[PDB]
Amino acid sequence: TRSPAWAQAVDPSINLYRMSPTLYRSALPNAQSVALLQRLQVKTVVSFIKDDDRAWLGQAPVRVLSLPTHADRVDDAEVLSVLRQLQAAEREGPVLMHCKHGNNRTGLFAAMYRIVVQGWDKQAALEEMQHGGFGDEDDMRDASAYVRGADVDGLRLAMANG
Repeated sequence: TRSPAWAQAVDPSINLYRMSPTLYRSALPNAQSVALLQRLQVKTVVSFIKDDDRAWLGQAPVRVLSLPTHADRVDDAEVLSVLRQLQAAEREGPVLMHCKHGNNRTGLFAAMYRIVVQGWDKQAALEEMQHGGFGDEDDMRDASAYVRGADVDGLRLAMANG
């Protein structure tokens, strides 16, 4: 993250980075991450895996939004749905989205958020994804292949027509 527009590191032990005041990006958090999430005022936790976050969140008054998925099966339709839901959650307050390792599934949706929601030019989102310190390229080939393949114009058009 030497580009200032890339996500800013907050807690590397769980691969936690800030994209904005209302959007964070991480790997699987644990019980001792809760205090931090509360200081960040996270109101919603979005998971792209089947693990039940309520197990480590305990009594934290956050909404749990479970969207378990597989990077190698994500399509345009799924992305639009996720981005719409992330956006809606942001309107409620700050959002944490995570997967297992915080770099493949999360890197896919983060990258698509950059492109479709913030209008970044694809190569730029891809560079954040593969070189932002979230992991190495070998960890995220699925995310990479989807992003490389996605029709950004169509996704933007479809996003506007919702």
